[PDB]
Amino acid sequence: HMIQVGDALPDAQLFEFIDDAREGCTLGPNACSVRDQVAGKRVVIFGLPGAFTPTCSAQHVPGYVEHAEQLRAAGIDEIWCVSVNDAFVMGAWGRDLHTAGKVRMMADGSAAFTHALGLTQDLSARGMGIRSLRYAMVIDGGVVKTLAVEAPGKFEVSDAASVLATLTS
Amino acid sequence: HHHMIQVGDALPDAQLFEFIDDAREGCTLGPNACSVRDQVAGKRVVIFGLPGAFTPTCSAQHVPGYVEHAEQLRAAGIDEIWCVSVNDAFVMGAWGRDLHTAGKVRMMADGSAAFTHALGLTQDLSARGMGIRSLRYAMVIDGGVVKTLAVEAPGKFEVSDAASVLATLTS
Repeated sequence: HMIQVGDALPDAQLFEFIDDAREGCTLGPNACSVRDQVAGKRVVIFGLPGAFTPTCSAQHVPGYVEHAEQLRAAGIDEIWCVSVNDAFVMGAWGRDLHTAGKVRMMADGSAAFTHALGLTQDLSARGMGIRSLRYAMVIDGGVVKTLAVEAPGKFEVSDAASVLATLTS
Repeated sequence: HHHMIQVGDALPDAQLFEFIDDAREGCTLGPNACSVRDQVAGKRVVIFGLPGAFTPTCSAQHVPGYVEHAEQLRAAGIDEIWCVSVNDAFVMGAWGRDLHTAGKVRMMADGSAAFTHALGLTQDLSARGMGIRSLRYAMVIDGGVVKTLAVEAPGKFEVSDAASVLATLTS
């Protein structure tokens, strides 16, 4: 059953690869709580099917890196890219796409979060197994405020431009 | 789900993908699907499986030992060396380029875990955010059959390294 507007965001454990010395952090993969991490923040989360894949890498992530300044000026606190990939892979992908300080690369490699959101899809035919649908959501007070989920294979609503255009008062 | 493969067993078929970046006949650019049994037919093949692309022991030790030993393994009559992992081909492609595997170790994506499941060689690495992945192992295949099998206890790396495999090739 799919997550909806008005719903509380389900908790799950995600991992983020940390490349630099930071406090309360170790080097490499650091576990975190989705609910703990969105408490008291306004957060855009965009999920996508996989690190290192063409549309994800060429278009979807770069649009958010390029829009980060405008999203933050408009009051977004953090921007997360969530994928069903582990943190080592998300970390390498983040270093390739120069995401540091703009988009948190959030690994859901066990698909726990994507499952709790009801947003998985079966990409076995492509050698990818179970992965996320492509989407963007805006979270405030730990509640889903907007939700844009793409039909399989499409990229019409979850890109950073559409999101910036649909932030609301 | 499946019982663990054993010495003497026929290798099960599965669909794997290898990322191919040069142009070559019969292939396209990027991920190419291929049949396990079709690709081992008439060859002598070392397959080592491991838990994940870009992870530390896999990256620093396990794959480089095979790149390093690839000339000796081929002199001993091995036709191909495959690295199998439960990762998709885009990730395996990028990893292989980072590790200079071209022409030495084929980076064989089992991103749906179909092959690893068919081998009975999966483990649950959820606690570290990796979900279902492969055990670490190495096997030598000849005539479509498992001739030797070395499966690691979880978190161990004492029998699937290239040195051990070279040492245990047989006449």
